[PDB]
Amino acid sequence: MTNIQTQLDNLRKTLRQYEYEYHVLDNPSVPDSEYDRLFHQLKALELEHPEFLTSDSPTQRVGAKPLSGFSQIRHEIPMLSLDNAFSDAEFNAFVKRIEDRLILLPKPLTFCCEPKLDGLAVSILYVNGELTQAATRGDGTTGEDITANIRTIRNVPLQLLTDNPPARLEVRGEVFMPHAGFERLNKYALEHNEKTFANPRNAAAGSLRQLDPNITSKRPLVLNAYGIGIAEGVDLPTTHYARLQWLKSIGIPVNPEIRLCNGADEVLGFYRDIQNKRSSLGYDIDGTVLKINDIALQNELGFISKAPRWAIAYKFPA
Amino acid sequence: MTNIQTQLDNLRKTLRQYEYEYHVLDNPSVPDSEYDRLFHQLKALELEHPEFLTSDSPTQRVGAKPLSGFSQIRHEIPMLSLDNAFSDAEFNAFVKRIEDRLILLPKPLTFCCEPKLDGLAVSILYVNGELTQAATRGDGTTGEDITANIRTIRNVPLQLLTDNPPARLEVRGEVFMPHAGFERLNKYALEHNEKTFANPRNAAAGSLRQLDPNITSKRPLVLNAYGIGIAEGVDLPTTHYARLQWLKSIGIPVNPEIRLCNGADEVLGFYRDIQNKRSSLGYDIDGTVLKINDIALQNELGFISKAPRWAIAYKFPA
Ligand SMILES: Cc1ccc(Cn2cc(C(N)=O)ccc2=O)c(C)c1
Ligand SMILES: Cc1ccc(Cn2cc(C(N)=O)ccc2=O)c(C)c1
Ligand SMILES: Cc1c[n+]2nc(N)[nH]c2nc1OC(C)C
Ligand SMILES: Cc1c[n+]2nc(N)[nH]c2nc1OC(C)C
Repeated sequence: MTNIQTQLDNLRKTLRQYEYEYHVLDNPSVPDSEYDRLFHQLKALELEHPEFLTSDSPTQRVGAKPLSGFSQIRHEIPMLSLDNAFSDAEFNAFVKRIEDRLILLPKPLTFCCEPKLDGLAVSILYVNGELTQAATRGDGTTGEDITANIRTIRNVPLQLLTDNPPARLEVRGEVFMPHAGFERLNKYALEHNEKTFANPRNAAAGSLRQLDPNITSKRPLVLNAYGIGIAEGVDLPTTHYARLQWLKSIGIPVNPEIRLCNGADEVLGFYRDIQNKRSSLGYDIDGTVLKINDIALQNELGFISKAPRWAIAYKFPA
Repeated sequence: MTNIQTQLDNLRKTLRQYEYEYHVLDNPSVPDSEYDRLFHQLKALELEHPEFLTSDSPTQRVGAKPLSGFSQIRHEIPMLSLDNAFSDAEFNAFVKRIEDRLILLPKPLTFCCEPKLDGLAVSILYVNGELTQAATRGDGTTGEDITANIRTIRNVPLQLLTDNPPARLEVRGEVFMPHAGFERLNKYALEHNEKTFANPRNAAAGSLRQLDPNITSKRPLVLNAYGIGIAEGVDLPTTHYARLQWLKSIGIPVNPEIRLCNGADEVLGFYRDIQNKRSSLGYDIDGTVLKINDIALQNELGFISKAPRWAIAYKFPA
């Protein structure tokens, strides 16, 4: 044991906890200045004693070197797409269909309802709690390695906040740029004669395809996690909402507008509530994602491969 | 001009026309013996005058050499999958959803209704009327080159029956083995101590993965065409049924049980009619494929990429 190893370990733990309070809980226990005081003390100490510098320390989010290009990543589990609806009657038809298709329809049928963010879909792998790899969705099968860019995102933890992290955990979600950051970036680009962005979605996509993480780091990007891919060495909750609460409890940012709704009429109330809230959120949303909350019912329902909306195979019973 | 070139040209035309009457129309104008008399006269003449032998002649369906292996074919247009239903209420929900999702719902909403064959999905390319390539569906993106095996199928024309074939035409359909052939094959395999097949679907799949076309040729395989892929140098009909009638009119086999039905209740009548007919068809069917007949309505509805049945994105209107 040495005093400087202990000071480093204490500063790192303290800083990860404050980043959690600030970014995930939206309830910081100390002022921004106090966080910075400790951050730059950690940074100086690590540079004065480099033998003790760690790759997942809060000070190591930004690579000092711009990349030459992006490698490809074939996802182990494919990143699927989402069906869509444009009316209450259409949503009601989707529910009526699940009601008939299920062996046993429960009373109530609970949905996990979320706002649909307007950003870039990503997959982030944590190995024994440490962020090791991140990829874009791409076509759902293969994407680009954006690990160095994802590491710059302030609300993305480099280490999971648990003493018993899973062996492997892949977090799925959306990277977006809130309104305030987007307006600041466009003002800056105008004041320093550069390319302005038409909308927050374009600003987030453009920021994530930067080969220099030093540029990505200056872009006000945020992650909201909405799912899990690989999950080894853990018993994941049996409802979708509980899995999201579990990600939030181990350091991963999740949207605070997510609710449970029993039946189609409550879900439509959520849709309407979120639709009126649109003007006050501070980031863009295209709609709402409504998911069957029970994982066993999701597994029973399964998925539909790339197919027409204009055809169906009415199969005969045995 | 020579008398033998003219005799060859006349025999070939006559034989293709009789194969059409026999296989597509199910209305042969001559006995089987008359067809064979002309077939073996053509075959002897071609062997006596090999300079005039053509690769698409009715006598050249079977390659004399077994293949070493199967090459891969990436489809130019992906081969999609089909959504499914297991009840009237579920089918009715699928229709209710199309009714709401369409800009303008026509009165009536016409469906092209077909039996769902229980075979192997294939893609067959004709270049200026000549069969040049055939592939299995595989995963919908890449499949295997089974040209030599597809050429052995008696009801598959090596040449389209039209003087103005399209520049390129890809026919999509199912290869299956009728009951009579399946029962004969299993009796033969038992009488010559060999592998028997559990069902016609397995017998068709196993027959198409034979590297020796001489073995495939002895398997009683049939094609029923249900769609079009590539279509260059032609104005395809604007309804699905008319496209199928057009394939039938240029030499391609299509199922005779296909009908047009106006609205969900007529479609369910078709489903019931086909369900009672099951015991009398002479080949296996899993259900019925019900498709929106108007191509512009299909195009408007589009497709759903690989997605869950347990989630939906209810999008906000502009
Ligand atoms: C100078 C400075 C330092 C920190 C922050 C924001 N912030 C605050 C905390 C905190 N309060 O625990 C933790 C992480 C973080 O990123 C800003 C905007 C500016
Ligand atoms: C010996 C023999 C010859 C032909 C056939 C069947 N058949 C008949 C015709 C025909 N009638 O125009 C055309 C093609 C064809 O395949 C069988 C079963 C047996
Ligand atoms: C593509 C996608 C996008 N989103 N967005 C949310 N909120 N959830 C969600 N889930 C998705 O996909 C899973 C349902 C497969
Ligand atoms: C896979 C498939 C299978 N089947 N079978 C029939 N009869 N039609 C049909 N259409 C298909 O696909 C298109 C609708 C894309």
